Amino acid sequence: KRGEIGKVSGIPEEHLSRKVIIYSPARTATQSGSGKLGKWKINFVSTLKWENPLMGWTSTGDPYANVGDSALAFDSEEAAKSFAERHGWDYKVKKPNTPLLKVKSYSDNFKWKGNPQPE
Amino acid sequence: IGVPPNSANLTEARRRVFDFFRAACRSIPTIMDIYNLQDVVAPSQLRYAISAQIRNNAHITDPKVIDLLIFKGMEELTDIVDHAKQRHHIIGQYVVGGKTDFLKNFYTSNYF
Amino acid sequence: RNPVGGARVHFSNPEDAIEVFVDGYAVKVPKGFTVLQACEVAGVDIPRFCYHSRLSIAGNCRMCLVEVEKSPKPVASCAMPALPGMKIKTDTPIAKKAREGVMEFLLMNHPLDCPICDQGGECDLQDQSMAFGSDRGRFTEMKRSVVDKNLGPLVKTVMTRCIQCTRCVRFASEVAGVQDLGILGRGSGEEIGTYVEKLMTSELSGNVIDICPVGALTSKPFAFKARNWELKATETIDVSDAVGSNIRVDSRGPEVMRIIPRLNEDINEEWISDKTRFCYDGLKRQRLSDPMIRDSDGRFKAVSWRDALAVVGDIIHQVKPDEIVGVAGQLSDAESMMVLKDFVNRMGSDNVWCEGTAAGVDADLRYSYLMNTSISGLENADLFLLIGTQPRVEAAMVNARICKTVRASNAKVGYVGPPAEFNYDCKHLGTGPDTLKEIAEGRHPFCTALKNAKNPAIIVGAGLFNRTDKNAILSSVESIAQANNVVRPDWNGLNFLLQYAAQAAALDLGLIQQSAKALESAKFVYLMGADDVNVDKIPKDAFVVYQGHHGDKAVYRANVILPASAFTEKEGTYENTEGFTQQTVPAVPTVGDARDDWKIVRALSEVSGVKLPYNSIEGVRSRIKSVAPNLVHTDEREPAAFGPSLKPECKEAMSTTPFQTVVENFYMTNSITRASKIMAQCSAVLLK
Amino acid sequence: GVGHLARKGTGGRSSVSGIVATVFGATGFLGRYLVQQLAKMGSQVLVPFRGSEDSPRHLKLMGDLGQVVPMKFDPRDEDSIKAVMAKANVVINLIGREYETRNFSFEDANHHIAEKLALVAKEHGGIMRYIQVSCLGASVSSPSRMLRAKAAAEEAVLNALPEATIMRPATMIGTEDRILNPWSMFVKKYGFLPLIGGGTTKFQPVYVVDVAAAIVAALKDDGSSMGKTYELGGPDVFTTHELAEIMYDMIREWPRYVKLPFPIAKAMAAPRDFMVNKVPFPLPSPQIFNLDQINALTTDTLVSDNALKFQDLDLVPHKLKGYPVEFLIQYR
Amino acid sequence: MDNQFIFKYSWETLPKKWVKKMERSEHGNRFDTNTDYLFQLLCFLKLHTYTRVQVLIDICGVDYPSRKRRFEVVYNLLSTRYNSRIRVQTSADEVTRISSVVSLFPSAGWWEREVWDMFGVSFINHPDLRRILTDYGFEGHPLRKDFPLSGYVQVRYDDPEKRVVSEPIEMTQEFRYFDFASPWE
Amino acid sequence: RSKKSPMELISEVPPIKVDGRIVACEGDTNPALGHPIEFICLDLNEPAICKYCGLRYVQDHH
Ligand SMILES: NC(=O)C1=CN([C@@H]2O[C@H](COP(=O)(O)OP(=O)(O)OC[C@H]3O[C@@H](n4cnc5c(N)ncnc54)[C@H](OP(=O)(O)O)[C@@H]3O)[C@@H](O)[C@H]2O)C=CC1
Ligand SMILES: CCCCCCCCCCCC(=O)SCCNC(=O)CCNC(=O)[C@H](O)C(C)(C)COP(=O)(O)O
Ligand code: SF4
Ligand code: SF4
Ligand code: FES
Ligand SMILES: [Zn+2]
Repeated sequence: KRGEIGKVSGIPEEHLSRKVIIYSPARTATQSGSGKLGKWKINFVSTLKWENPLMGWTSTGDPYANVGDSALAFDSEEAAKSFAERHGWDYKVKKPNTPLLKVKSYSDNFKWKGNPQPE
Repeated sequence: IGVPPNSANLTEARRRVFDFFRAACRSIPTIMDIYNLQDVVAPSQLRYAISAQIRNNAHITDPKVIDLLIFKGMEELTDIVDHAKQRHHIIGQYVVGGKTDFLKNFYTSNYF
Repeated sequence: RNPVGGARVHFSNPEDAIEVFVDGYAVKVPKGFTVLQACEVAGVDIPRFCYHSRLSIAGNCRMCLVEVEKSPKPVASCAMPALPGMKIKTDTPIAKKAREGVMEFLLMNHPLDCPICDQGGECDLQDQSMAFGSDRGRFTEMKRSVVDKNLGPLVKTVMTRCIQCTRCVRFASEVAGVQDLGILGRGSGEEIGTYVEKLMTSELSGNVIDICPVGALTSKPFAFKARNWELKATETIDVSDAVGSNIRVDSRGPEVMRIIPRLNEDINEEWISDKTRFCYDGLKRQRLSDPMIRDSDGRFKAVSWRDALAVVGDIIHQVKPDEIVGVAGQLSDAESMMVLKDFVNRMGSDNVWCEGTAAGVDADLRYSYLMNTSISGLENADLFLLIGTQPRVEAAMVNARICKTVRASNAKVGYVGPPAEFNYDCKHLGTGPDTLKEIAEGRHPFCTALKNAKNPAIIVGAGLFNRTDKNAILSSVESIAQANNVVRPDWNGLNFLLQYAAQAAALDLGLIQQSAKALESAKFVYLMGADDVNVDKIPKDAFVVYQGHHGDKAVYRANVILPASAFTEKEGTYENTEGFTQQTVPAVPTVGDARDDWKIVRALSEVSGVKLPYNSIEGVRSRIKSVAPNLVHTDEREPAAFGPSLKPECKEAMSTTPFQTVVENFYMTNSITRASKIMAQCSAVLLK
Repeated sequence: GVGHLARKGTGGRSSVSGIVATVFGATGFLGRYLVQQLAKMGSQVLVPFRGSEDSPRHLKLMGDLGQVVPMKFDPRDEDSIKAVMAKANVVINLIGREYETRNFSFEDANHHIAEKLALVAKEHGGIMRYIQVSCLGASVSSPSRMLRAKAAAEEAVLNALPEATIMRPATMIGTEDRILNPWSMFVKKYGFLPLIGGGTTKFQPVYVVDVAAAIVAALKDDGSSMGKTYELGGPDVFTTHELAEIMYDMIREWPRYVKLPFPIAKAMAAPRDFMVNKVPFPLPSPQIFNLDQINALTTDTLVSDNALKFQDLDLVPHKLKGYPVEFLIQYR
Repeated sequence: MDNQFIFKYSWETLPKKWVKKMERSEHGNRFDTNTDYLFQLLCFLKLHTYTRVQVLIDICGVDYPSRKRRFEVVYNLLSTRYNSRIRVQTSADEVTRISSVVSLFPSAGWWEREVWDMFGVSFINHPDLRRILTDYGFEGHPLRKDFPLSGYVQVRYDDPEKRVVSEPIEMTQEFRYFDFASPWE
Repeated sequence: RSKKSPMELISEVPPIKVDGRIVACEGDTNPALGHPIEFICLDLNEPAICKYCGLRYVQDHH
């Protein structure tokens, strides 16, 4: 990793040694549209959150709590890999699962069972 | 004055590093007076601090990255020369400073 | 251009490939694709309401109407087959005017209850109404209404929002296999229902919540809790069974809101079971969060991590090396099992095993405990022989694909085991070991079909491994496999189906029990999340340590409790029944002072004066690489190397005791579901 | 005694430590640092105060929102103390006075209040950790009346609660201390610094931040501190002369010492002693000529060679020559 | 005078090796040029009789993390004499120094300082290139897409230290990101 | 009567008698000041509840 851009960027050294996941989010199961597909994202695995003991709000101490979901998006895997390489982040890539178009026809709903077999 | 043109080789980058280091070293007397660092730090511990920063940033081989690092260091030096930053800030950045590491981190929290 | 959603078109041959013009663009599709599929290949995404790629075609909604040159009227692209030279048009005024007509008809009797609908920010009806619909409504008369009906404790039903796409009916008839739902009535008064008052008892019944494009069918436990835009989506996998379904955990802060499926053509194929979907409730109940040690009177006091580790490390040095027993759980990941095995081995013991199939099984060759036929490869089988297994309760998705193969390829299923309920037609060959002898010798009528099947598929269950005659049964099955060809270079048929998520990784790592009478002559037992073992076998003098995340019967007998993190809170590798390695992604923070299992075991090793070379999660995976190097090559489809010929001849005698059922309560299997509130009202009204 | 802390954050301002402390007398010198270090870990602090509502105003900044809750109370009344102590797993006592008010004598302000606070914690079972802060020279034979009262409060607290740790620091140095600041004020007002003993008595100044960190570490212990009496002292054994030399070094003025033997300073501090009674109950408090302090500065006060210290809590005191005394540049 | 005339004139008069992309639309006539020809183009467009562009409206940067040349620097120009607007764009990554135009337009100084502060793009021959908007000692360039919205450090008063201090950020309520994107877009 | 929660207050309003098989609930006398129109089917024995108001409607005769 040639994280020179990470050194000349301004990110603190503690946050430059994070482990990220480069992945392409898949289509939701509750909708049939395929518009929010093809974009690649960097997941910082920001899970350290707790509950405010005054109002129950969700508190955090991680700056990269919503960056990869809100602003940082890429059009291809190579772009995200290059970004992580230049920022010195240890990354692993999750290849997306894609559907396979099989042969389906309306006539298969109405198919002959076969001659009555007294087996 | 103006920002110098981007360097073309590593020798020019090294020359700029040395020039910046010399300028920072000449800036040491001014800081000891602008901020009450007389009875605080030796006039060489700070010099060692800049040397240590240059040395732990010494694995860069890209002239553009070296020039950007020099520019950022010069900006920091100019800010410190002015009264812009607070007194403890430089004393908080520019001062030189048993069972198992894993077991202490385990006793601390789950998030290493 | 690329197909919509990165869809992969499989051309069997280059010759059988017609050419169509979706929008003036040359598109090559195989003979058999429809106009909608051809448009999907050409990057054009057609509106749809009643069409689902996993359900039979039924052109009800009339929303995918397009224009074809040699057609006087618009054609339903979902059902119209693609013809060579056909010129499709999607963005013409005809197709538009059809789409705003159909949307206007669909939004005519629909109730004005978007704000209270749980499908609010994720509805296909309103999303397509905004895009392909009109702007102003011409309808002012009175709308129709229907009463709501109870379908159980899992599916909330508001049938006024039904658009009558019959996708739920088709799913129940084809995929679920339990025909209990249908379209009742005629005309605008037609309704979806069971007619009689009955509840959805299918293990795949929760999938009707996703196939429903509107808020007519919604989750009852996840009713009004949150909206979709409030939820962070994490792509994780299942640990409830050994199938390892790809799920998507949605959370709002430090708690998990819901679990929905995720596409994986090779494992789950867009479906998950009811135990997967509603197991998120137990992740927030009865969670161990603090280290605890019993007092003199017999009560657990909360103690710091340092003192609990000190106590266990002090007691571990007072027992003989062979007196130490370490038992892994069914939810354990591979790294924690490797750490536990190393720890116990360095202490001088060799008794490390898993909750379930750990009775002495030989994991020496890796084809004897894996689905040597891939799950997706079961679709090419012509005859399934289920020897002592009930996939409906053990591996619900394997049962789903078996039902798919039976209803599509007219395959035959022969079942040898205890009486049970099947969602497909099965012939009850027998109920015990004697049936296997009958099959092996021949003259049995099912043997004719077995030997006259091109691709037979024998599926042995993990429950056949706790028996005393295990070697004899595994030899009879192998004899059947050899005599009636099922294992060939072009097709492998012999399959073994595991029930626990950790069994495959445990067998790969060598976590196999050595002595049968090891938990009776023990003095220090480290239950690493293993609460599915009968603690009454443990002697009363043993020092039992329970390291897990949920409280169960093992807690009432443990001396030290070490809190742990759940599968939604850690990075772990799990292996499927088919040998496919996947990784979980953390979604929510760990609760209380709980740590990852491998961290707790390594810290215990350090306190017990045993050095472990590795100190990080990457160090563990390097150690695993020297034991099971296929557990670090995640997302790789590595087939088995050798076959059943290597096994030494074992002339034992098959017992006479009939096979048993391993899963009695399908909704009460692991500790997370055992602590859930949904799984109680599901095991109380849905199980008969 | 584990169960008084449960970390629920990153150890920052918005983090959550499972500590809910009631710090009596937190409006003084040490309280301003103890409450700040308690709030930094995410611990809720209840600050009971008396009199004006502006006294605890500066403590609200330390917590995030509701972490610091000032509550009025009256030491004479007992139900107020119980009300301000209900929601508390930890109680810290900092109540003490070095001069004498006609409303509260040396015994009342140092011993009886501590007794009442210990008793109320006794009936209100549930305080896991109780800390009472005496002074290093506390002994029954001490000529100073304040130190004897603090010692008696020590036995009272230990008897009423054997689990109560007694942190026993020495003379504190800080931005708002009552030893260095009065000296500089006198120097800027009269030109010379009087020495009530000729700059001979030896004592062990300690940084107030070090004492606050010691109390914090005693709270966040492994259980060893329970029922112990630490003696918090500085690294260097200074004297009244060498400390004044450092003060002149910081204040940048030419030294000028007026040596004064013990009898003359004792007789010069005497007038306030027998004039505590008058038409007004309040009377100008002593600054450098407290009779009690003069008596306390007759016997050398050093940390016991056979008693618990800073290094028994894994703490290193600051050297009171640089940062600890940097506040003296305001008179420069 | 107009987008139809300016485009055709600049097509002919301008040297071809300068501009490599010329969009002519109603949203704005743009010129995309290499960073080593920006000063030449802007000096030509400031002195030519028929393209008297004498006003530099502003200089902005746009962050595209998916591109190799990450940052896009846009020069919005105005011609008072002919009542027309021209936009000139270049592209630069994080370690390239583009030429400064303060020599031609004196108002370019503060906008170039703001671009350097917000994106980290350095300008050659700029009289003084220091941060203009962010706090003194600010680390990082906020207007980048990878910079967190709330930043990395937070400011509070430290009573023992008797000064305003900077501490790592810790939100009492984190920013809730709502994903309203539709799959039918 | 602050002791009564809104659930208990809406559980005390008697159901509205409707002659037909379906009723339209708007939530207020003035339609623009209520909730979106809700058509409720009165083809059961239990009173039918408006999902916005909480008001219950029951069939009058049959
Ligand atoms: N050099 C030092 O400062 C040393 C201090 N100590 C001990 O440390 C403890 C605190 O240190 P410090 O902060 O300097 O003490 P301070 O005198 O500076 O603060 C005194 C606190 O006690 C409260 N208090 C005093 N008398 C009464 C009373 N009669 N009833 C109720 N509350 C009262 C005050 O409240 P109000 O302000 O409203 O009266 C104030 O909050 C004291 O007990 C002191 O003896 C030990 C050794 C040396
Ligand atoms: C109070 C003062 C304020 C400002 C203080 C300074 C703050 C910023 C500190 C500087 C930050 C930087 O990284 S700017 C300097 C960074 N640039 C480099 O390190 C160039 C790569 N190093 C090399 O080429 C060699 O190792 C070399 C070290 C040159 C010598 O070795 P040789 O010649 O044998 O080859
Ligand atoms: S199903 Fe869709 S359109 Fe109908 S009310 Fe619910 S969100 Fe609105
Ligand atoms: S209930 Fe849902 S899936 Fe079933 S027919 Fe109605 S809209 Fe379609
Ligand atoms: S999707 Fe084709 S008619 Fe409904
Ligand atoms: Zn209503």
